[PDB]
Amino acid sequence: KTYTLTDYLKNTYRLKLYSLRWISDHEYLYKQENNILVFNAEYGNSSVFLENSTFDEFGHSINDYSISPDGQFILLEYNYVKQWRHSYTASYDIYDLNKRQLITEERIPNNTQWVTWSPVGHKLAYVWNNDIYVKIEPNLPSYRITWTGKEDIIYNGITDWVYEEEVFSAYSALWWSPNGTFLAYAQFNDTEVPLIEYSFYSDESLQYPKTVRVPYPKAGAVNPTVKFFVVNTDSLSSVTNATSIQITAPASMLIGDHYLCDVTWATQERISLQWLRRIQNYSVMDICDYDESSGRWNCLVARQHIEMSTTGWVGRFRPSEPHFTLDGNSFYKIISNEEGYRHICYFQIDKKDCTFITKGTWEVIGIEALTSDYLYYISNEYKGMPGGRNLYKIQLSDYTKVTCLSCELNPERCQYYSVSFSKEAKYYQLRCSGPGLPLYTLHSSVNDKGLRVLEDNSALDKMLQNVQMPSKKLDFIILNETKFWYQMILPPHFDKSKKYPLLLDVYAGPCSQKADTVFRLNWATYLASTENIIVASFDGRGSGYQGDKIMHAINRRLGTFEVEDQIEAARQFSKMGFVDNKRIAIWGWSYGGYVTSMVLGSGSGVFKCGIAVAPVSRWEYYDSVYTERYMGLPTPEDNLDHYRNSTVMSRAENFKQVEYLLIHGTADDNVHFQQSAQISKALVDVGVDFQAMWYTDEDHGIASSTAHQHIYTHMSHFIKQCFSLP
Amino acid sequence: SRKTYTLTDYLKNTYRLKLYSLRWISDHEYLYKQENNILVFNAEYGNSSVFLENSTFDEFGHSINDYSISPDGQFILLEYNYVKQWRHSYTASYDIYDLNKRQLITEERIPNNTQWVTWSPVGHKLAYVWNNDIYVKIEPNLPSYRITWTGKEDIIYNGITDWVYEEEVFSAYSALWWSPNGTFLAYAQFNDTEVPLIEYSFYSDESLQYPKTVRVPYPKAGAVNPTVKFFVVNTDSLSSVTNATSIQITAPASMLIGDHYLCDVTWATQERISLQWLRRIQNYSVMDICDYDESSGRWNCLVARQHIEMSTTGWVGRFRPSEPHFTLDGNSFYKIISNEEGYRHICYFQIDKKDCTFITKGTWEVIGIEALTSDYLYYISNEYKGMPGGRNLYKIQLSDYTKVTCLSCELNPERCQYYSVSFSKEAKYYQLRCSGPGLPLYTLHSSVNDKGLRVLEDNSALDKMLQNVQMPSKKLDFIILNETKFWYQMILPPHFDKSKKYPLLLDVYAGPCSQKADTVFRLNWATYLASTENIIVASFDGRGSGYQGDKIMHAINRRLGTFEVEDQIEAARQFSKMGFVDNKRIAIWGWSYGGYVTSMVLGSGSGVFKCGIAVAPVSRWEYYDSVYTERYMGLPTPEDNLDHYRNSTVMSRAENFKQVEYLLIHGTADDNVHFQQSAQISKALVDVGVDFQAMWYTDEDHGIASSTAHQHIYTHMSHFIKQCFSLP
Ligand SMILES: N[C@@H](CC(=O)N1CCNC(=O)C1)Cc1cc(F)c(F)cc1F
Ligand SMILES: N[C@@H](CC(=O)N1CCNC(=O)C1)Cc1cc(F)c(F)cc1F
Ligand SMILES: N[C@@H](CC(=O)N1CCNC(=O)C1)Cc1cc(F)c(F)cc1F
Ligand SMILES: N[C@@H](CC(=O)N1CCNC(=O)C1)Cc1cc(F)c(F)cc1F
Repeated sequence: KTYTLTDYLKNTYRLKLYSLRWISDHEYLYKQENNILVFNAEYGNSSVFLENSTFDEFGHSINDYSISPDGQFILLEYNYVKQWRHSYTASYDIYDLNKRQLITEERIPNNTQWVTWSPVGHKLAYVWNNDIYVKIEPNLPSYRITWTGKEDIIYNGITDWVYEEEVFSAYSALWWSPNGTFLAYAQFNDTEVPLIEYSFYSDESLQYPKTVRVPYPKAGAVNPTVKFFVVNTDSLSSVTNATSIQITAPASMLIGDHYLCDVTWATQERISLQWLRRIQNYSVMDICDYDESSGRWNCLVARQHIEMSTTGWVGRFRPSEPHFTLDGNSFYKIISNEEGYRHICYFQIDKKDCTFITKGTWEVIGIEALTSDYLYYISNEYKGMPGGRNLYKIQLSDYTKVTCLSCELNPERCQYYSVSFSKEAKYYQLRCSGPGLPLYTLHSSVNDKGLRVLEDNSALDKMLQNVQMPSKKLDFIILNETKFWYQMILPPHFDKSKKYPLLLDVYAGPCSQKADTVFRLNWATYLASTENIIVASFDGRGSGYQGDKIMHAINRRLGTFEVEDQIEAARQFSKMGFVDNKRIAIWGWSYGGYVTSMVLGSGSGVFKCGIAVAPVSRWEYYDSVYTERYMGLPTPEDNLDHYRNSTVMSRAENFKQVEYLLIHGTADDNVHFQQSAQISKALVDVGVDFQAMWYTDEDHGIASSTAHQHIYTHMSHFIKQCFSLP
Repeated sequence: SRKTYTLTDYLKNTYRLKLYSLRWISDHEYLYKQENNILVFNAEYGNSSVFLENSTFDEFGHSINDYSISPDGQFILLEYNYVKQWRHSYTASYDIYDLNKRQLITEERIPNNTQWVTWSPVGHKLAYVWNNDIYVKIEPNLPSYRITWTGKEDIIYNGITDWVYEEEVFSAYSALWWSPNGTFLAYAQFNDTEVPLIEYSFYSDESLQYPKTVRVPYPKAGAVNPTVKFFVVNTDSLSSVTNATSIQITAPASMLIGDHYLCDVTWATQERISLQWLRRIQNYSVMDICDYDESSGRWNCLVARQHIEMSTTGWVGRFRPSEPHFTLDGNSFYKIISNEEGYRHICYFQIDKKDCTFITKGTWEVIGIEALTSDYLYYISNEYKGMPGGRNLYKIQLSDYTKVTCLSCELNPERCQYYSVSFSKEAKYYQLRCSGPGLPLYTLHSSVNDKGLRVLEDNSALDKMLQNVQMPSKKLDFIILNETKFWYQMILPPHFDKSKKYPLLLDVYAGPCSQKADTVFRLNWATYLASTENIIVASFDGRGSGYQGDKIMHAINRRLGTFEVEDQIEAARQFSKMGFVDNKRIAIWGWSYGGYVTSMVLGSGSGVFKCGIAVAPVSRWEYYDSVYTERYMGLPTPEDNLDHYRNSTVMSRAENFKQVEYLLIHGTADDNVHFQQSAQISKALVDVGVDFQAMWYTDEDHGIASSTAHQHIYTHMSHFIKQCFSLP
């Protein structure tokens, strides 16, 4: 017996997580049963913070809780209703922990788009109907900060579609000052933004299908406009209306279309803003500090920090995030150095010259902590493996004494790490995502001492001993003397003598990584375990975490090098003796579906069959912020001619050599069903047969319990059929 | 004949069938296109001149889609820039050409985007519809007259039918009715103001960045229907200052009490017109006969001249009340109505005498009246050999109803037992269109003596190229179920033998008053499946089929999805026990209603069919338009038939699709049976975890008639069949 498709679809062998919430510098909450505990990191003992019966007679079902920073109130989230990738709307009830009652007077309105606490205390701000309301106390009436909230037009406190999906990766457009004082927010105006219209069929009893309409700026279309505002909460008036001071953009940004990409608070009176231009290769860092005189926010032109690029676009997916020191006069920002590798640089608010404190043929992933004596960061520097992750601590007084805190803990089963720090970076938890079963340990920062193991997945590990689990080989091949990485989910009892069918699991998106040391139980696990299928992934040009030399290779050339490298990789995978070159499939989702489609039409005879789920077909169809970031603008004076060259429809004739399976969701707000609609029509006009499958009222995720089981049961047969498997 | 009829020969259309589509310009001559040239043939002796050459508009600069000669012959209407809309509707650009001058008319040209145009029955009076407003053009080069002034897109339809009256009622985009002399122009006005709108996406060429949303006034079962008013105008008394006064003919009080339709408009004489009205509950029609008052200029409809036609066992008519055929004086008319025995035969009526007297009778039905003279009435009926799938032309003397003489039964009973006819102006001659069972044959006859003059087209060229082909044979027979004779047909593969077991495909439609079993000769996908893949394509006509009486047609009345589904399973069970039919390989495929039956049959869990293909199927009858659905289902209300509306959905059988292999196909731009229906089908199958094959067609409507899409769907369905039947 092996890892079956039923196991994957039903979550038979479930990984164990350790979700903890640092409430202080030495205490973190943990989800035990349904009770809430409060662990003392120093001693490992806990004490019950809330029984699982406090909400026994509640009447609804909490989806997520939110204790106030001080610990005097707890916000309850129920009636969850999902919207886009990150956005959602739900209901909220405030619980007075001290009174041990439930707030009934002046309750948060239902259908609230976003809510969040202030960093300290119990001050509360939430967005409802596209407008910002702040409640100094849970029982006090809320103050209306904005009055221009308007559905599908004016977004105050929340991001619109493109900003949520392509920039902030969150529905929240609010930013609290370090302490409960100021509230910064953005205002998005989608008045002149075109609308995407697709049909929604709803439940069986919906006689006339509803037509969904979303402000969706496509490639080169009219983009939404952004305004930034800051308002003081400790001065709100119940008589007159609160005044919000608007922070404008530098002239280098106002000269044309632009975006807002980052908002980070330096000190209690200093706030950092980063602006991006339509043609996203020139960033600007405006540092604003409060003025007690005029009550305005002045941004010293003497404090800017220009960040441009020449080989490609600025930032991986956006300009990096600044990490200001405790005093707000020096920060750390991950940027790509001279040779093209992203490393931690050290800035001065007054000096426009940053000083890199790290360097090498690798990249710093993120900056996780900044104390007085040590800066903490994640990077793929260990053993020159980009697909690996470890935590290094660097001394601020010596840019040479760098210590790794995770490379050597358990190098056998731990090469991909994550960390969560306490409030004052006195302790930290380490997540070991792979290559072995996940591991959760607690550490004390004083001497980087290891305290205990919080979770080791020993319960799960006991089960896999009887099932035939697949092995995962991570290695590299050579393209034009450059070293590119790949991974192979090898079936159980792998024999290099027998010929195996190879399935190429591909994404190939800008700054992507499908080859890593991460342990995961997915559809590829069943394919190799039960069907004895070598499912592999490859990181060609465009893949990130390896320098701008590789990533920026596809700048303005989307659907070219990243497509060729995949073909080239499978070309060399087909000569390994254990790979039946006559049965090499490929499949991809989202961007991967676009590459898969661009591959099956390449006319190379390398691949026999393929599957493309929710693929892009024409870059003019996708949203602007993402598309234009890499392609430019669809104009004959910019890069229109490559927009027209990279369409998968213009490559239909060559689909006669391969079996194709096109799958898409009829409610895909992200990669509109229009994309696959144009693909099928192009194949029809050249007499190319293919398989297809639409999923009614499904989005880009196709995450419905029934839909998810259906699409993977459907693709599995297509693969078994193609490889001639029982 | 070592070669067989393949799918390429069908898709690429190798063996093409010829016709002889003429146009009677009078009682003596007709027009027929020869070799890009329009000719004029003399029915008496077969001589011919040339009415227009290929090198006449050769330099016109427009790919002419169609022409339109005038009754007299002084002008010819040219139709170019054709733009299809729905089934019968479209908008094209028009140009007039003066035959007596050989010059294109340019003064006050007919506007572009014109929705409908047509001359007067005699002369050269012209009336067209532009922006939903009627225009009258007395002379082809003089200014037009603004008849109606309420034209409004998707709201007010003047002179044209909306979507519902175009598909289910008149089967035409035209809402104009000239009087014989052309003096009066009768028209109807539709109002879809309160009608809901169906909204689906249109994707267009690659270059369209944002998908367009198509919105169409479409009344689903239960929703409010469009409202209709009727008007008449005197095309002579055209003021052009005060324009025109549109006299309105009000509907009968029996109809105005509630929702109702306008189902038929037939002119009796130069001053008498008959209007048939239909109620929401399609079982009570009322014909109104109105005369033009020469003193007040009004239109009164005497109650004595008003005729009631109702039905108790179902809906009245096959799809709508029959059209009346009035006499010369316009005081009596012969109309097709259902007998007291349940069969549809011709009845003789009088203007002011309600009790009609049938001139025909028997266990057969009259398909339709083709021509009416002062002494004989020519009609088509499935009487000969008692075959419901046959069509022959009959001639009955109006002074003696025993003088029943068939004109086509005996011409060639071998290759012809299904006839279509086209008479002259006064029926001096008539063309016979034998569609089957042999190769189509076109002939011309003279009614004065009823003798064959000359053969128009015997498709001898087609017969010459089928020599080197292994054609399938077609058998027409019947089985018996509960003392009733139900008919079926099979397309047997060439060299048929009972010593083998054949895969059998059940081609189905099974709609109300339908008939998939007949004698017609066809070259289609079924011919390829039988000729090449050796598949027995069979069809069955039982319970709900027309032309067999009301007791069979009105059986599924207010009960769709039970009798049609049950008989197809019963017939398939019958055919599976004949001997030469294999049990392991039996399928079923249907288009439109046939797709609804195909899905219902597979969802029945009867366990008979290995696979099944449904193309543009109906899901629930709440999704389809009102007039068609409510004609067979009543209203979807608790006090009517809502309970059956819900127990007849195909989604409620998603659980039973685990046994059968399913293939769902539907066009994205389908405005008749919306893609919404198939979307709900797949969603139901997904919610119960049953795998199936699916295929959408971008921008394709309910026809899937595109050149590239037609070949693609049948190529995909051929693979689905060949793999389900394990055929090499
Ligand atoms: N960009 C996403 C990649 C993705 O969607 N995949 C990759 C693998 N195959 C798929 O089909 C789906 C991941 C991602 C999205 C965010 F919004 C974000 F904030 C952070 C993230 F890491
Ligand atoms: N829009 C993209 C957002 C993204 O990639 N990231 C990277 C991780 N960090 C982020 O902030 C967000 C994802 C995406 C790309 C496609 F090409 C596509 F077809 C569909 C998609 F969903
Ligand atoms: N109702 C239509 C049913 C049909 O023939 N089918 C359905 C499936 N696809 C086909 O090609 C065959 C035919 C039809 C006949 C008339 F006489 C008429 F006036 C209007 C019509 F629409
Ligand atoms: N709407 C129907 C019109 C019709 O059948 N006729 C019969 C021949 N004479 C006429 O006047 C029109 C056709 C139809 C029925 C369905 F159930 C369906 F799903 C789709 C369809 F197109």
